Amino acid sequence: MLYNVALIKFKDIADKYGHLTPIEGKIDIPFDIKRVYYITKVDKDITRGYNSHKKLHQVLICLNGSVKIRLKIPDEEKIIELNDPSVGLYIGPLVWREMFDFTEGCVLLVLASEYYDETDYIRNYDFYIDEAKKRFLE
Amino acid sequence: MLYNVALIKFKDIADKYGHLTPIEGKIDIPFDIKRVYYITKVDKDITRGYNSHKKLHQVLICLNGSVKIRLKIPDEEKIIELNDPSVGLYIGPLVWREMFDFTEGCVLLVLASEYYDETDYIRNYDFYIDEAKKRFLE
Ligand SMILES: Cc1cn([C@H]2C[C@H](O)[C@@H](COP(=O)(O)OP(=O)(O)O[C@H]3O[C@H](C)C(=O)[C@H](O)[C@H]3O)O2)c(=O)[nH]c1=O
Ligand SMILES: Cc1cn([C@H]2C[C@H](O)[C@@H](COP(=O)(O)OP(=O)(O)O[C@H]3O[C@H](C)C(=O)[C@H](O)[C@H]3O)O2)c(=O)[nH]c1=O
Ligand SMILES: C[C@H](O)COCC(COC[C@H](C)O)(COC[C@H](C)O)COC[C@@H](C)O
Repeated sequence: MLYNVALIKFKDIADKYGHLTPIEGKIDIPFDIKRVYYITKVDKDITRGYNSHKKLHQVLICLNGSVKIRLKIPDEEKIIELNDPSVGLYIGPLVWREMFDFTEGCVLLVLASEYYDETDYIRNYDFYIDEAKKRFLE
Repeated sequence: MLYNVALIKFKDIADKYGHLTPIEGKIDIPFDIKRVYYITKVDKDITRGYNSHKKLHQVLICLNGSVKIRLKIPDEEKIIELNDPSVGLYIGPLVWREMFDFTEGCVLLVLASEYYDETDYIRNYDFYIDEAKKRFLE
């Protein structure tokens, strides 16, 4: 079963004026926000990701529409659909992830614990498996 | 001229897989991201904002759809439409703002330089005008 992943619940401050959700570094999520990014205008048949990370922590949030996140570690896979702006998906080190079924108008926001650093990525699936079997298997 | 406001241009990494914009604290924007929040599901006839701040810096970004920002300082008003995820509207201290014409499903993301602090807000437009006059007029 799926280590290094959680669903985080944010305040959804909602009235006749609309919805607002705040996320304060170290309060609403466990790390300081050094970097954000967001993904938009993804075509319906596209899959993104295909990677893990050595040390990075992130929280993914779908702020409009819906998107599916495939989460993999050795011998376990989960799909999580993100479709509620008040819910974040925390993904820590050594989880492999893929994102797909981006709806029209979909907005995927990620909060990240470190500046962009390509050396922290694991893009090679066989190296990922070797590393992750060390961590997760006994 | 509209003091204390800028449009910042962010990287837009676009190809057949879609668009991604990264924003790194202190690099792509001048301050550290202590807090984000986002506004969604606002009805077409609503106006939000009606405030300013004493010391907060923020960057506003429309990640889907469109929204208009009314910016006011004494003796000046401008309206800016945000409809590009790759462009941030930096608003500094002692600028009054209102947001209206949220399209559906508009997403408005805000990056903020400080944790949420109600004592920093100026929500009374008379008090605003009073402090602002002292700043902006001769
Ligand atoms: C995140 C990021 C990416 N990039 C560049 C690197 C590539 O040239 C391009 C696309 O990167 P990538 O193929 O890694 O994008 P996704 O496949 O959507 O993966 C992203 O979203 C999933 C959820 C992840 O966990 C990754 O860490 C994150 O990169 O953007 C940057 O220049 N700065 C950045 O901060
Ligand atoms: C921003 C924020 C708000 N809230 C609470 C406080 C209020 O009870 C409620 C809505 O606040 P407000 O009426 O100020 O929301 P907007 O009129 O959309 O204004 C917001 O967006 C414009 C652009 C601004 O510049 C404000 O700083 C920002 O608050 O959410 C929190 O609890 N934490 C937060 O970080
Ligand atoms: C429902 C109405 O259409 C909105 O009225 C907005 C307001 C502020 O405009 C002042 C500035 C010149 O723009 C008009 O009030 C007159 C003043 C305050 O005495 C006050 O609203 C404050 C709420 C949003 O907290």
